[PDB]
Amino acid sequence: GPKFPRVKNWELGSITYDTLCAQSQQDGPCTPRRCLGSLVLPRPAEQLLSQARDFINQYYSSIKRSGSQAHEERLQEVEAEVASTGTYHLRESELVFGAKQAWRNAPRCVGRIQWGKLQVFDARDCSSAQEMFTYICNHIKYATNRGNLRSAITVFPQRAPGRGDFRIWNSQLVRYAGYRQQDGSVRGDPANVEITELCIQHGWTPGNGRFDVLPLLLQAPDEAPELFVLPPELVLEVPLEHPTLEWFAALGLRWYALPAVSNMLLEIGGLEFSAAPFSGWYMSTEIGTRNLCDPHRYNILEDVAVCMDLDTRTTSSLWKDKAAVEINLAVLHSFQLAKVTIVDHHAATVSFMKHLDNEQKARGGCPADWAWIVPPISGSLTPVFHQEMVNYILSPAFRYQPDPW
Amino acid sequence: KFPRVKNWELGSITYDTLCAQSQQDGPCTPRRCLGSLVLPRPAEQLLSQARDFINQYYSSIKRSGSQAHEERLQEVEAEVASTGTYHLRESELVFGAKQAWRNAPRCVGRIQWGKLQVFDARDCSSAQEMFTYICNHIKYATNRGNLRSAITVFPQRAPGRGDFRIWNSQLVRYAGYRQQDGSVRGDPANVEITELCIQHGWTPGNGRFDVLPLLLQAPDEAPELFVLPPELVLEVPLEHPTLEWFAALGLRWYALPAVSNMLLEIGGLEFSAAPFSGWYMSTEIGTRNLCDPHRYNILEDVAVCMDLDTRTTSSLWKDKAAVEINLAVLHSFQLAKVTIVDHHAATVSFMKHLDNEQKARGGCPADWAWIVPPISGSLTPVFHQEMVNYILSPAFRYQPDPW
Ligand code: HEM
Ligand code: HEM
Ligand SMILES: N=C(Nc1cccc(CNCCc2cccc(F)c2)c1)c1cccs1
Ligand SMILES: N=C(Nc1cccc(CNCCc2cccc(F)c2)c1)c1cccs1
Ligand SMILES: C[C@H](O)[C@H](O)[C@H]1CNc2nc(N)[nH]c(=O)c2N1
Ligand SMILES: C[C@H](O)[C@H](O)[C@H]1CNc2nc(N)[nH]c(=O)c2N1
Ligand SMILES: [Zn+2]
Repeated sequence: GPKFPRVKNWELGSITYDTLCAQSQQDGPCTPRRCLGSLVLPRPAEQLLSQARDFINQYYSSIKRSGSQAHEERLQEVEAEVASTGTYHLRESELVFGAKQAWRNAPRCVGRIQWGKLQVFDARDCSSAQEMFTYICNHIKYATNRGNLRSAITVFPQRAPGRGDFRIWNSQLVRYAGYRQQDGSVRGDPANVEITELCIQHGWTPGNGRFDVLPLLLQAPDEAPELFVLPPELVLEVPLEHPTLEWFAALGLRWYALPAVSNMLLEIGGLEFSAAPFSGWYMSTEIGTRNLCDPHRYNILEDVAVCMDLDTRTTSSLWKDKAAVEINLAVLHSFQLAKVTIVDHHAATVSFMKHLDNEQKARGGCPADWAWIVPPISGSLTPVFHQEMVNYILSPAFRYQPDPW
Repeated sequence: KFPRVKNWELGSITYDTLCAQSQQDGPCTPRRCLGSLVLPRPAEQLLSQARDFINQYYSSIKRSGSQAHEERLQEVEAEVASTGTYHLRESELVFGAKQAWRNAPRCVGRIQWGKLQVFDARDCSSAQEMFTYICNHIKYATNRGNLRSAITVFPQRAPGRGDFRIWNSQLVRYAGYRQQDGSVRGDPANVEITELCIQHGWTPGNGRFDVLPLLLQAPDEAPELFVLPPELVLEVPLEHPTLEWFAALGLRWYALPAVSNMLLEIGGLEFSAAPFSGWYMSTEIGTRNLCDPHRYNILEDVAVCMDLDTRTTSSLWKDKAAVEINLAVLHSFQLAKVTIVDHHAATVSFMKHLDNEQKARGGCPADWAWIVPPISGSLTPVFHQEMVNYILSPAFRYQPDPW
């Protein structure tokens, strides 16, 4: 019957059709001959105006003034502005709508039930690296809120004709250093080897711990990036303990409270915000499974398994699975004890299922990347594993962008 | 543009050039990826699939271009032009069956692909004969617990008639009895096949693990019912290495996974009944079959027995119970001397397979969502490996349910 993707939930037996995917203006990486859904990185003039017009149409739809005189006047304002300057500028409320929509549109985010609750800090007046730092500190303070975390984004000035970009060089506001050793191994977080060395190249005096907070390397237009040390009192961390394994605290593990992504581009109506850091709170598997157990990250599975006295000499003891579960439990327990917002992967995926239903009714579908939405432990124990998903690109969007260096 | 494929744990990069050999479309387009969906939405064409397959075969025996090769192409061509169809030689069928397995993107067990016993049952003319062949397949593949991969190929589809079909989705399936109040006793995945069995005259039991009879269908005949001799169905009682109450749950699973509802396509020819068997990867039983909410759904029972706090997700009671259940399956299969592979060993051998296939064919079609196991995903190397999904032929395909 319906000429749209049919989407099945295999746990419940229920069927929906995604009609929203029709509004996709941008190609993904798949073709009829081959699916590239699992790749992490899939490989203006009148063009701007059409993205602009579409965005303005979306704005006026969301305030229910679509076709109105205020709607037609905004369209004319935008084309006039582009006509004379090659670019245009968003009203404050358009920025707020666009940032929330970009989050709503992100297929890889399992946290989207929260999308309507986003504090948008408008930092489009920023004109130096020093001021970026003040804005970032204010963001961190607001978002951290002594452990009661609050979703926020800070938006620095858009890319502009000729002029250099605003960029935060760091991939997150909080990152632990990774120091390449003589033997070729890494102390700290191997994910951060390159940013760490950039920080040293730019004058930072390196420490030598497993959990040294990195400075921020902030770049204002047409200038070299500048180095800023976060005041330690602004970076809330949680030492890790386990509810019943008393030795786990002795491992001296910790993670920071605030996940704040700083290297993504926010695109709204064809305008490009190259510095627009955003933060929410962690889902517990990000820390306990990926950051702590990935082989190319802290890689602590075997140390924990040994402390647990498990048989690490054979795969069939399920030592990796047992250790990972206890590490995840330690993350959840430690964040709870410390009163820092965190969400477990069961609670998060249940809420994402609710989000899917809300969006089916509001927009006729919801772009979702199954490989990313399904948690990295206990996949089929969560309701999302059993849910088919349609992945597609809608704008406004958060997008990857090349590293500034 | 051929895809660049990266492993994120190791930093290594390959290029899939095999995908250019795909003739069949999947469900994705540039506008939207449908990769997570479980199911899909003339003489010249048969002749070109047939030639392509004959070519694959002679290349496989190093005999491309030979007189044997060109004469086989003429035989196939003469047969199609005259009759609209053709027939495979046994050796071609053997090669085709192994290649369809090799090409199966959802299969994590393909390191084994070269090791497949092929039973030719194309001279089968009745449901009765199908049963004899199936019994011999089970006996062979089971081998007192030392499992051996096998396929039995029944007669191909033919334009003028109904298909040979096995109605059951596996040769071994537990009954699912729907209650007056909607709920299910046994395996809810098998409610429909169970009702079909009763309706065709099977006297049902009333347990959680009642082995179903087979419904076997010869062309344009109602299916017939055949009870499997109990000695042919090897089962494993489930116990746990350290948790004594676990055996009290009364759980078991069967040794032999033997899928019997898929269509085998070779060179344009279609085998609507070609059941195949290997051995289980432990998560299929421990995680999916026993812990899926729409299956036996035992997570709560086990958590309670383990005295876990089920009042909150953040105790990870589900995760803890699931791990113990998978451990029980592995332990119990090991104790019974029945072949099984855990999800770490299986995914490690699949990585070796990806590397063998890169060297041999310049790629390997793989469906990431199916290859990564349903617990402990990122703890296995396959999670960090990009994969390219596409359809090569010979292939195993889904087909409609015959009722
Ligand atoms: C409210 C709490 C939130 C939770 C628990 C959450 C959860 C997550 C998780 C677990 C991921 C996967 C990250 C990874 O595996 O590397 C993710 C991806 C993402 N989320 Fe969120 N999210 C939250 C809020 C936000 C906010 C506030 C934004 C932006 C306004 C956001 C936008 C994104 C984007 C853009 C991605 C994709 C990153 C990529 O493609 O690489 N989310 N989310
Ligand atoms: C040797 C031991 C083998 C192991 C451990 C194994 C493992 C698996 C697993 C775990 C799956 C996913 C099944 C599911 O979740 O429903 C699978 C899929 C599959 N395997 Fe195997 N495999 C083996 C041998 C074979 C053999 C002998 C064949 C056929 C000749 C085969 C063909 C397939 C096919 C066609 C699928 C996909 C089914 C679908 O798309 O629904 N495998 N394999
Ligand atoms: N809980 C969070 N997690 C999160 C959200 C978005 C992005 C990320 C970081 N993802 C990095 C993935 C990655 C890593 C290395 C290379 C690569 F291409 C991609 C993490 C939040 C961060 C900000 C708001 S919520
Ligand atoms: N270990 C095995 N497992 C396995 C292999 C292939 C297929 C299957 C069963 N998969 C059925 C998946 C499924 C379930 C419900 C509905 C649906 F559409 C599809 C299981 C083997 C079976 C035969 C050889 S190895
Ligand atoms: C190759 C594969 O796409 C890659 O490992 C993905 C899989 N799923 C993921 N899912 C999330 N949420 N985060 C990730 O980094 C990844 N990594
Ligand atoms: C919707 C989703 O594709 C579906 O639940 C798939 C996911 N991955 C799977 N992987 C395997 N091996 N077997 C399955 O049945 C499934 N089910
Ligand atoms: Zn796809």
